[PDB]
Amino acid sequence: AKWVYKFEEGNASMRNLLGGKGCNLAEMTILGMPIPQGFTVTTEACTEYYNSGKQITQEIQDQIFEAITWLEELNGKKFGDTEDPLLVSVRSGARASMPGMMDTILNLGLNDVAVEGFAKKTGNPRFAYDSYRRFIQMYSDVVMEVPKSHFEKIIDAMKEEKGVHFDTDLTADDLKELAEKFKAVYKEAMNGEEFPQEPKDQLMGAVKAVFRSWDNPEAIVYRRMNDIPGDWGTAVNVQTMVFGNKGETSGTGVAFTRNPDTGEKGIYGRYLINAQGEDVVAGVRTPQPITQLENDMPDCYKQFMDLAMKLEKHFRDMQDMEFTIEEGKLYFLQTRNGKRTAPAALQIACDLVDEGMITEEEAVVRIEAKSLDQLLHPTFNPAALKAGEVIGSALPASPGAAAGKVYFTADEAKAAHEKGERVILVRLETSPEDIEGMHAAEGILTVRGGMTSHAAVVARGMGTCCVSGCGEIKINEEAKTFELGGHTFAEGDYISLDGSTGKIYKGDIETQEASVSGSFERIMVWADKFRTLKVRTNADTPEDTLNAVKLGAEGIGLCRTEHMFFEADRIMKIRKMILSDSVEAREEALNELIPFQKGDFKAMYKALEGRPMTVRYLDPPLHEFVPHTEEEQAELAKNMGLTLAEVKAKVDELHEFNPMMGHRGCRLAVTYPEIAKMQTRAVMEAAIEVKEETGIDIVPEIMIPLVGEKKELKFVKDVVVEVAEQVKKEKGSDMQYHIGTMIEIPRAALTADAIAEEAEFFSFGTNDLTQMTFGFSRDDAGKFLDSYYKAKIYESDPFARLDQTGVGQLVEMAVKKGRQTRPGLKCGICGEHGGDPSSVEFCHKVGLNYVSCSPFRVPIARLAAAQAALNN
Amino acid sequence: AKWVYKFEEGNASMRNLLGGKGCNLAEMTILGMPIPQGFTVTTEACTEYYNSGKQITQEIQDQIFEAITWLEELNGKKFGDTEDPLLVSVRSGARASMPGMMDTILNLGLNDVAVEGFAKKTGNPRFAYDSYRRFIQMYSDVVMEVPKSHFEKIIDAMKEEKGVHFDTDLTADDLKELAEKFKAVYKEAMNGEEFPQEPKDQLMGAVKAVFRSWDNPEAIVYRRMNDIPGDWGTAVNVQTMVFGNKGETSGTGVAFTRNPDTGEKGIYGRYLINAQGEDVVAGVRTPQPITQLENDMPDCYKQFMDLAMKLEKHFRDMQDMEFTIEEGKLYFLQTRNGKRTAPAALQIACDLVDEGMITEEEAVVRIEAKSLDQLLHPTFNPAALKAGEVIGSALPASPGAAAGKVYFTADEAKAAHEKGERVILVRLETSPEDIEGMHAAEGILTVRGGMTSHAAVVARGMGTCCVSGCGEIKINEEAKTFELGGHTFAEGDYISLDGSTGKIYKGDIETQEASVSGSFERIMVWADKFRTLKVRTNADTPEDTLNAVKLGAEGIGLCRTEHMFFEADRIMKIRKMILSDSVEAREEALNELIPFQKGDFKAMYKALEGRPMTVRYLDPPLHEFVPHTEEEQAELAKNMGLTLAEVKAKVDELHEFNPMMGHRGCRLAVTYPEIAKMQTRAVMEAAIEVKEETGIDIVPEIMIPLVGEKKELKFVKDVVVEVAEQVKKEKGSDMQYHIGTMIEIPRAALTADAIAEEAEFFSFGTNDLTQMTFGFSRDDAGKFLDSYYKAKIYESDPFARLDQTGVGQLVEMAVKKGRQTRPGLKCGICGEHGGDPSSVEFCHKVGLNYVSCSPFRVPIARLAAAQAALNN
Repeated sequence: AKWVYKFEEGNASMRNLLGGKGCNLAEMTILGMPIPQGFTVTTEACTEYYNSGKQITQEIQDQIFEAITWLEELNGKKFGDTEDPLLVSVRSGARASMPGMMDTILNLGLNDVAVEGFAKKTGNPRFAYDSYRRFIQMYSDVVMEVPKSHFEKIIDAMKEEKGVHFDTDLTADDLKELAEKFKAVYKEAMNGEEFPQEPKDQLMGAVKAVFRSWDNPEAIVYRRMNDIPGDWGTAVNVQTMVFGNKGETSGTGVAFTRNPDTGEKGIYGRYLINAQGEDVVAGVRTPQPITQLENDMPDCYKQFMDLAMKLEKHFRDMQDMEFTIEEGKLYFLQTRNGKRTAPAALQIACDLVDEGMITEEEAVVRIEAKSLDQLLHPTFNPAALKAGEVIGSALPASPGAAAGKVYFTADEAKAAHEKGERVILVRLETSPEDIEGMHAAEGILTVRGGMTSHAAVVARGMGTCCVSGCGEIKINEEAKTFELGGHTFAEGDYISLDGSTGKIYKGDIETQEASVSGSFERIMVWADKFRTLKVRTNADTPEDTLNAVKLGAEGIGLCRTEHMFFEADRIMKIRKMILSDSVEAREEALNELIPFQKGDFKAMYKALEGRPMTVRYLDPPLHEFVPHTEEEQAELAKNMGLTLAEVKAKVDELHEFNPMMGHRGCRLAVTYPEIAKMQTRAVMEAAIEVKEETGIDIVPEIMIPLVGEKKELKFVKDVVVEVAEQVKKEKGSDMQYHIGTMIEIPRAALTADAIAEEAEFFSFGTNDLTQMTFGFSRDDAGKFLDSYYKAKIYESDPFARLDQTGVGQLVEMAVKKGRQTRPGLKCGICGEHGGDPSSVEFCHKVGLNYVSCSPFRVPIARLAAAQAALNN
Repeated sequence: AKWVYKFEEGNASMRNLLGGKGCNLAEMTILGMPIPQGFTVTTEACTEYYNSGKQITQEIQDQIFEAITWLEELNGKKFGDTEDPLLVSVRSGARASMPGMMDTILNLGLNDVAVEGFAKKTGNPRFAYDSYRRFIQMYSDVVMEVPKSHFEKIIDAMKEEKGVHFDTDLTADDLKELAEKFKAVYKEAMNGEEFPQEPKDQLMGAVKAVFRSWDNPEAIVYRRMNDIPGDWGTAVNVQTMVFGNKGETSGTGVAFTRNPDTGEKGIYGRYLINAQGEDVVAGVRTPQPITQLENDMPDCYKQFMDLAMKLEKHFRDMQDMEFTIEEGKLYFLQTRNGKRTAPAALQIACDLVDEGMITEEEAVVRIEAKSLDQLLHPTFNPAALKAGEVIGSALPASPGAAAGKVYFTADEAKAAHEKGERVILVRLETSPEDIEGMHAAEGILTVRGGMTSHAAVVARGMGTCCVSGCGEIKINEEAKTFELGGHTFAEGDYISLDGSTGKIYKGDIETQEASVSGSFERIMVWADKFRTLKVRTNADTPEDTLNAVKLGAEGIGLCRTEHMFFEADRIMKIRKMILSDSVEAREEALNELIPFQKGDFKAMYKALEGRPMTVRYLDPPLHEFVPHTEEEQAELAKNMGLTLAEVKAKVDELHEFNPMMGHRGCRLAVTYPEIAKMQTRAVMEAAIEVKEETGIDIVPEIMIPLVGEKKELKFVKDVVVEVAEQVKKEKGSDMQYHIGTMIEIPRAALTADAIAEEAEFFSFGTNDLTQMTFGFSRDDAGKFLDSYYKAKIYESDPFARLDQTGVGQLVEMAVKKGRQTRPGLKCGICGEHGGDPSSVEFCHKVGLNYVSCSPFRVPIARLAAAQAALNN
């Protein structure tokens, strides 16, 4: 039949026959790109070899030799002649790019006479014999099976013998010698057969090898069995070699169709005369800007320019191209969508849309959503970062570049910042009492605490850098000094944090500011046009809200209420409630917080101006609101007229073997309804009042945490409804409200249909859901997850990336089941995964109404959502 | 149409029309039982009333009056005549027995003249006017709506006025008075209408009321909407009244067809002449044995005897009957399957099979499986238990009656038991070091620890009583004394425990011994014939095994391995391993346990004699194997040449926020494979050797705890297989083995299909599964579960009874999915639920291969299984 196709005789649709490489080479040849000319041995020729019992059909060989003759005629010179020798590259390629890799052999055709003609033409004998000796080795390794060892020993001998120190320091005369030693090895392995001197023996050997290598053990067997059986094989691509060091009319270069750092249209790049690509990357000789090529060789410049524009137009996006000029003849070695940055991605996309080269849809889909984080947090010279001294590392709690003078107390950091200094707050951990200092800091570094720690969460809300859980640190509070890595640091000593990698740097050089871009804003709008998912945010204060809404947030998916009991002015009321011994004494202590909490609630609604807000009732156990220090325990006993013991008895009574699965959330409302009632009163009055005050309508959303059973929710629901309806009566209002639940307990997802019968909405708390589905606590998972990631047990952080295969099932289910009893059931996600692109896309596909993420990730979600809608 | 049926004109198949009561009355009338004669107003008559706008059709009324005339003719006396007045009972009954109850009115037909004839006939005027005044009240309450209050005030007045103290102390002359006061109240509520003096007005009133009461709010609306709509209603049953206090030829009695305490065939019971049932129960007059009735009234005795046997034969089981003789005329008021005990249940069932009255299948199904626990643990006079002084209560860890002298140390209890004393071990908690004392104790009482505590588990294995988690106790170790409830108790002071209720009793009177019964053994065999589920047991030592197998266990579903590291002679090796800082130093420390553990394993296989055993690898975190006391921490530092600090740094390093979801189980093998290898070595050599030693074949089963992901298991599986196959080589054996996993992590159940690809069997660890599905820790659940049970949130302990609706789903799923990849996949259950009848039945239905429970529950499972097979 026909087992050999020239690149001009194929296209992308003959992928099956020519392999993925072969067809792509053909494609680019049709595009008028002067690729080094060649042909392809078909994947059917790989099938015929195996059906001939490891003996290539004379037919095939002949058609290979025929195509070889064709190449020679084009190139004007034979295969290994003495004047201008033809050399080729053999590359293997299947229908698919796949796990378990393919082979590449360069300089095929070299021999004892071709090596000389090559040295004459290049004017560099050292370069000629260097290539020969490499070819000899690579051929012997791939074609036959002579180990590198035999060759590596001899190179180590000669280098060591001549007192030289590296793979390079060899003279032309030494490579000549080494090449003969190498040939001797092949002969000393092939029962006295000389190194494939025959250019044709070389070719075939390489063609045989390629087909042969498809039948080897592991990678191979897996790919055939699982993927798709039938008649798969592998193609062999044979291509002419190029050179840009043959003289003053010869060169090599690399250029971009557009500027990869800024995104400005127009050729950008470099090149060198009489050199190979290596020499360009090496910069020993100052590479000359691409545009100067018009001065040296206008003819080639012109051709170059045209084809570049043709490439850009065909691929429809900024191309990164490698080129080589051989004795006034232009060749193109490689082309690919060039690399760039977030600001650049946007800018180019926009341009591309305005130039009419791409659609808006396409612009949106092609931008890497995770990159957008770059636009929001400052960055100092990437050279200065690599030039920076790493003294440790930890968890990247909140992204950003932070740099400033270190201080060890919230007040000293604030006071220092107020004097005009860049401040870095270093503590064991933070608390709500240190909030004022946190805000004034450029960053925050903690000794203990994970992603969910007090420092990590508050810092994401404030859009402030945060590196947490750095155990290597050793703070000396009294001295105001801390040890890490190479030395101790005192108050005022500058440091640098990388909130994106978790890296901590010794020194003082501030980053820049957070840049904006219309292109950003333009993309957002396009994103909006396409997305279906509304995006809400997780916010606990007005500031955070405002920033979130500034970045497109449509409301609050999760409003935590813990702080409203934690703060200095509140904690006394909760504490008192905790240590009381009467339902009446509890209710009284709790009423004393209403004003303070209602006042918090007002402010939120003020800031949301009609946007919805999901409020999560009290989620953690009472254990956390009681003092853990004999000092505070004493202070409190003093304040309520109790003994230090009696308080201590209460504290230990509250002690729980596994606080993650104790008396908390819904289970706490069940025992002490008084808590819920109070939170309901505060919320409901807060809304009603702001409604009257502005006429802005409000629909409060009340969310019950840690629900696992229908009747459970119903107990609590009843309480809240009775109270809400009371507050309505008292202020004569008709305000609508909704009660829903968190789905963070596997059971709740399994019986979602029953749960829905009461719950008006479902919020997936995928944090606590993941914990329980996998059966581990985030805070204790560090001490093996690392070992798991190494061992490839897990390829992704399940707390950072939603686990679709396992956790996903429950979510999907929960939704499907919820809508069976309540068709118009709204479902969102409020975990950290809500700002994870792949997670969002899942959420889209399974049918959620919205996602919720930290304020400064809203943009990534917004985009992510739009992509998911377009991908499905 | 026809709206009134006499009892002789119905049967069980006309349930729809006559209601459940009406049809059952008819049935028993066909059985030749001289029931007080009557009729039934149909449920269609309830429909016609509602379709007539609350006005009874003359048709219906007439057919009621017609049936009334019929009753009168039978009874020979009119409705409220002056000589021998006819009185009736009105009872309402629907097609179904249901939630939300029906009404009963007695003595219908009483009035100002009938009350006199009644007092004359009975010879007891106080009894006559007492009934009148009650009727007057009950009628006014039910028929009209006069509250009890109006009547209760007047009774309280007269009682208080006459200086009497109770509802009884009234004279005939005072009841006469009170009846007139009562009539005045009705007249003073019914706009001057006299108390329904007319016997017919009374009847109708009661008939109207019944139909009326079907339309009331809650219970009613729920039952109609959900259950089954169409044309439901309620029937009215009207029945003649009886009396056994009319004279010396009149009486009342209660008898059993067989002895309810021992199960011996033959009439058993009591009776009284000239009395009502009350008087029998009262025992003021010494009731005369039933068999003496033949002396008083032979004619009635004879009739009685026949009908009793007829009843027994019809219902096909020991009947408990109430009877009344009125002036030489025998009537039967009630019959039901009499009550009995476990030993009695068996004995009667067996008898019933031998007498040919029931099939074997039927015998099996009718025995209450949970009762069987009575046969295994001794019990002292139930009077003495109620006569016993309760000083506290706690959790019923291990059932039994324990009574003995208290001791506070394992050694003192043993030493005391060795001298011949009944011992009761009271500690804060137990440990493996106290095992010798535990065995020697009649019971065990602990201050802390739940059902899964060290005392609860070891005591179930040993079949020893155990009441755990009694926080009220205050042990004084040095003094050897402890406070609870009313007083402090010293060493030697006797106490009593109830391992079935958790009750603790002050005193010294031992129970009896554990009785056996062929009937037991006979039932087991019948059970075997029917069950499909094999039953295995959870056992950690040979003794336990032996007892389990003695009670029918077919092998070990779960063999815990924790103790093999915990014990005094082992703990040093684990400790050393823990504090090591080298893979090599870990491996060496672990090898030192092989002999001790292999030696444990040998003994098990010795005891199992070919029966299979599932071995669970190390499940708890390393934190538990390290010393928690500065003393021991110091001792260990001394033993390994470390500082007290350095040990303390290691201990705190291992500290975990939530130990239930930390670095343990599979996750521990992942990091420290060395542990698994060692456990595999020990197991594999242990099996091989015993195999050679006896020729008894063995198939070791190796079970990995806390698996959540396919590749996770595979990592560990590889390790174990490499090692097992080594040990095989080393001893030149061809012994088969299987590796499976525990399914206690929700995820594992969700991806069971993937997990199965490696796991050769699945064991449901429904303990840890429930914890995680519900999202709570058993140990912390006490402080609200109580509140949940009260509030009817949960009607069952999910740790004691499998939660089919929620947890069940995962199990079911796990099985279905596992068998998709591995059809011949064996699945068992090893949690506490394995000995819970309803759980077993689930396990049966979803397809498990076997169940596993604590040795002394094997019998309940065996039975339970047989029932499930017959029920499905």
